[PDB]
Amino acid sequence: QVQLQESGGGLVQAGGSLRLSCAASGRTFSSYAMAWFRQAPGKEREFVARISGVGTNTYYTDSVKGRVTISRDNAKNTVYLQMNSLKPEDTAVYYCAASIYGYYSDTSYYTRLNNYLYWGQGTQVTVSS
Repeated sequence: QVQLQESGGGLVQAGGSLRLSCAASGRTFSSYAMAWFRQAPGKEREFVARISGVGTNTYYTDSVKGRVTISRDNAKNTVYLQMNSLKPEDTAVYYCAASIYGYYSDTSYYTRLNNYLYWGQGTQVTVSS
């Protein structure tokens, strides 16, 4: 058995900063994959990051490399992201969810709605000027 929690979620204007996090309780996170997705208005949904509970073969968006911080801990089973100088292209709803897994090259093998143990609680980002 595991529990999930979400924090830091909020809406901040252009040139400001935003910090996002997901946390899990229990020691079996090595069989629960976290996945991050983005919904931009007028477009289809896209993937952002693929988080593996064993600490191996993780994926993330390279377009923000060195502009954001990404922190992950397999002892605590927690995830923290930090973002600075927000822009109009960041205007979206972000989602995080956790599903039962063993190993992957893509979270699409474990993105079934029955295999997600916990999902929703998305963060909308409202940008101005």
